[PDB]
Amino acid sequence: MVSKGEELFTGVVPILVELDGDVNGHKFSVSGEGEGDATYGKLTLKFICTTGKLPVPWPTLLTTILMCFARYPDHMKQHDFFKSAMPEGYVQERTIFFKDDGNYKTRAEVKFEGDTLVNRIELKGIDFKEDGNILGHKLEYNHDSHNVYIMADKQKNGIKVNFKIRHNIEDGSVQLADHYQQNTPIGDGPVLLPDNHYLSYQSALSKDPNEKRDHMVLLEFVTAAGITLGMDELYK
Repeated sequence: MVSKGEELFTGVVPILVELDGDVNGHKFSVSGEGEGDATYGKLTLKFICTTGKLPVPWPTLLTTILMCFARYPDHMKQHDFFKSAMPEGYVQERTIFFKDDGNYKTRAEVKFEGDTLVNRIELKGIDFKEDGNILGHKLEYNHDSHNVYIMADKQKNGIKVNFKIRHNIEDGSVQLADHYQQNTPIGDGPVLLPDNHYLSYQSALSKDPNEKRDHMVLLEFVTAAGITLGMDELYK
């Protein structure tokens, strides 16, 4: 018996992910599994495209396929909406706009199913260019660090999250992916509505040398941080 959602995260927690996607009419499914440890801010995951070849590059789906595993420092624990919503979970919705290309729209439920944290997702991608960086597979197999900005959404009893991912293209250029995100509790009980803050993300993408299916091995590190007010030198 636990009083607060955060109590469910003192140790290692198994994770399952299941994603059904449809990008420019190309349908696919991805199944993932691994574990997360919020005391360390770590998630380790392996994803398989169970339907065959993935029609888009793995890094484009990375953000879509569990912010509840963030390490929030002691002095910020009152701002952890994600764990507070557990075990009932939250809905996580995004639109992702790839600059000069198509967009993904996603809806996910992240909740406990028995002892396991499960992220179930639907994704629809439309308006992609056949010879663009996404359908043309021109992205590098990496995903650089990014700080994602979170503000409370009082009326929805949830949060809004905006950030812009800079995907690396093989020719040295960047493909921008503007993310607009919202999270709302599934349950009706009180959740923590956070002051504005960041989650700092890192991602490391690899391959399993014994795996012949289309797949991605993913390690994430995520830690919460506060904000500093930037000042132009003029004002210092």
